[PDB]
Amino acid sequence: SIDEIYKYDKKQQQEILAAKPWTKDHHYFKYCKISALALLKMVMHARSGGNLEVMGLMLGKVDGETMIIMDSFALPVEGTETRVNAQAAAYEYMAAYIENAKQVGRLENAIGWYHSHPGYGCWLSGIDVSTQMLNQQFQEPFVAVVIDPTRTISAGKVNLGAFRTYPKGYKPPDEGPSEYQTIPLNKIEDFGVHCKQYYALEVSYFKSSLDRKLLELLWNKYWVNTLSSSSLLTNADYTTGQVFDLSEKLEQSEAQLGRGSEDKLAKATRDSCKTTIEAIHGLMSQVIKDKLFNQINI
Amino acid sequence: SVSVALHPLVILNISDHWIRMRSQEGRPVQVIGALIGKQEGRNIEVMNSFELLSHTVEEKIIIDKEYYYTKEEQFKQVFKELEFLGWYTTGGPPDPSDIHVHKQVCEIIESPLFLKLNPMTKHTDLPVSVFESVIDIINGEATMLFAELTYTLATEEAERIGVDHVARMTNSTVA
Amino acid sequence: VDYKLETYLKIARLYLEDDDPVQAEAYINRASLLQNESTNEQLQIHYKVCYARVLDYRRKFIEAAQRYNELSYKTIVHESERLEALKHALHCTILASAGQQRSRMLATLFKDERCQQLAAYGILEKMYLDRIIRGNQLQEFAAMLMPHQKATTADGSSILDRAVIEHNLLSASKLYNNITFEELGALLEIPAAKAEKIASQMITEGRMNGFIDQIDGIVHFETREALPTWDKQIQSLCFQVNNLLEKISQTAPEWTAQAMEAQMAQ
Amino acid sequence: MLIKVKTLTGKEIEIDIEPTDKVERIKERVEEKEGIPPQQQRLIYSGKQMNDEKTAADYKILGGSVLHLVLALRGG
Ligand SMILES: CC(C)n1nc(C(F)F)cc1C(=O)Nc1ccc([C@H]2[C@@H](O)CCCc3cncn32)c(-c2ccccc2)c1
Ligand SMILES: [Zn+2]
Repeated sequence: SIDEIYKYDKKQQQEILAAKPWTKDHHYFKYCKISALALLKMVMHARSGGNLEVMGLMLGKVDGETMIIMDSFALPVEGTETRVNAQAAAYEYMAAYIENAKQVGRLENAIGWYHSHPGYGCWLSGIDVSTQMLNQQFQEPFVAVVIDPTRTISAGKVNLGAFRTYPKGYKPPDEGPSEYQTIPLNKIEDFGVHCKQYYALEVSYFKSSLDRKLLELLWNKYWVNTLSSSSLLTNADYTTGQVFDLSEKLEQSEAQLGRGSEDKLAKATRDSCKTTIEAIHGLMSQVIKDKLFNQINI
Repeated sequence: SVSVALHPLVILNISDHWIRMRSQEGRPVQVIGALIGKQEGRNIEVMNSFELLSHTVEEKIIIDKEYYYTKEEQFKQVFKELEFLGWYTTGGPPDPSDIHVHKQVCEIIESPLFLKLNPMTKHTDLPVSVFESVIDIINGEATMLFAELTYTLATEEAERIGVDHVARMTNSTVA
Repeated sequence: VDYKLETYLKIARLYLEDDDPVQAEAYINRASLLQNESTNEQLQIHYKVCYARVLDYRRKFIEAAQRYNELSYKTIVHESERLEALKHALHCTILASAGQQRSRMLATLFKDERCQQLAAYGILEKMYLDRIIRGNQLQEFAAMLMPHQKATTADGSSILDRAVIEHNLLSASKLYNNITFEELGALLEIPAAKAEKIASQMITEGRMNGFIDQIDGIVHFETREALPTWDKQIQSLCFQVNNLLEKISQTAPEWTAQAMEAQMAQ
Repeated sequence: MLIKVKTLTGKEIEIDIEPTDKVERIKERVEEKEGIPPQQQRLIYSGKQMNDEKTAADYKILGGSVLHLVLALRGG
């Protein structure tokens, strides 16, 4: 049944952990499945973080070649993108929360960590890469999840990326798709330097039978918020920041044209196209709303 | 009479809790949990919800106040501006067991809410119902009963996008 | 032991409530520590009353109201005395200083049914629902109030009247986009200069939002921008559609089932 | 004495220690057993981070306990 995935097999998990097959291979984990509740909690926490960054922990299991995530819990850190982990407050919090959840019925174990990159894409920086490398070196398995709560609102689709790094000294053989991601100027050097040390798993979402029934029952009352959204007002500081970054990139492209990585004008054009398309979508939504509601003069 | 705003995260939490317990125990069993939210004047809003630990002796259910207090400290560590609001359960119409557990919870807050979700339903509308405690005198005897409240689904952009994505789960953009 | 306690309490309460309350509260505080804490045989239906009355007389109203409300639910005490305790609780809650506990106490009193027959039910309803309390209702409440509870500052502006004026201003904040000084003074039954001073103080202290244009003599409350107002009204219209559909489907179930079935086909 | 040691991920290590050993001694025991250097290591007992130096028996050896282990990255 669909709820079969919700059954936790302690014996099978112990057997898989004790018969680790990921050691012989390196790209062993290729699929990453996320429950509906975990994804929703991650997105709401990243959004409520605001403009700052938030990070939590993820509880799941493994089934052969795929990595399943069932739950996620935040940890305080006072957020504010502190230097790194914690003044030991989060260090106590992780163990305390796991122990408390053990005696209730949350009998799954940690599988990774998630954090937010609000406004500048979904990737692993240098410190993130070092953290994931260290975690995978000792406690295995482990997956990093990066969310973009601002681009999610702006584009209408969730911006979630699951990543896993490579061992020290390992040179992956080509096979780089490298789809384009807009990244500001002040955060481009780190992305360029630390880009071949990790790979992105294919992420899919799942939900239970009761969850599906409840969502299909809830849509009958939730259809209002789609028609009363007005996305052009909630995201204006983000658009202003995007325009500032685009102007700086255009200045750099003009400097390269005057002088004597490659063709920065094309990248600036793609960024401008993305921003303008988002703005026009926001406007046409309001045009549709006006046509629906303001013209039906009794 | 207070206006209540619900969040789909609470409903998802309750449904996942029930499904997990049913799968773990082999047969369906009711679950008891707590709610968290903010009250502004007469506007009560629920945002998240965790699970409480309970035991049964004879035919009565008792909530571990020590576990509740540890969880309260833990959640105040993270969600600084959020506070306790009430409790939630899975089942049908309210029962004397529910009245007993509500009496137990009433020793913590002044007027806790009560949320009831019905996993086994045949109706067309959402099985979530919200009640509040009202104490009355009937035939010269003091009894506290339930009064149903009307709730509205709260609005949030990230919540809307996430819920729509989960519900849909599916070559242009305007498309 | 119990007989001595009853006799001492009765004599002390009479002669000491006879307008030297300081020694009464001191004696009660000193003796309360070693009273008994377990006496039984109806002796618990007088200690709580005396404690609540002392708390009322010592100008602490919210806790006295809490004690009166707790006493009002006892089955042993007669109906008339329970109604008197509830009335005292309502008066103390109304006279108490504004706060979160006061708001919850007002909510509990409103939820109570026996308050409906009380003489201060109208004022309780207005205070809870953020309405405007009129001068005639205030005068009736003052007449009903006991002389002791009317705590007035020496310079003027009795505590109850000041609280009522501030509540009237805060409730008018929910009803006007902008109001001139003359009309605010007519609404609050105070001179326009005092209305301006009170509004400015409330705005500075952060209790209410707005700004005062002195040249025109107009206080401006919230703005309610046009596009968010449009969003809210669209939401209200869709909610009306949903409610109407539910009412239709709850009255003619067979007809609405047939119509829904034919909806997909047609 | 011997005390399974469990990390957050779920791995448990069966390790041999003496009651008179100190927290630093357990840390280097874990270093030899697994490989984690004794600075990227935090042991938490009963929801409490031990102040290294403070011996161990004090804290509370009580035989088969389970000291919770969480990694760290020193500075970098
Ligand atoms: C799994 C967690 C607890 N963890 N484990 C280990 C490892 F030592 F075990 C190490 C860690 C761990 O907290 N790492 C970490 C590193 C860096 C940041 C910040 C940092 O740069 C500051 C600028 C913002 C930023 C953008 N991208 C990473 N950051 C964070 C972090 C992210 C969001 C909120 C709070 C903190 C966490
Ligand atoms: Zn990061």
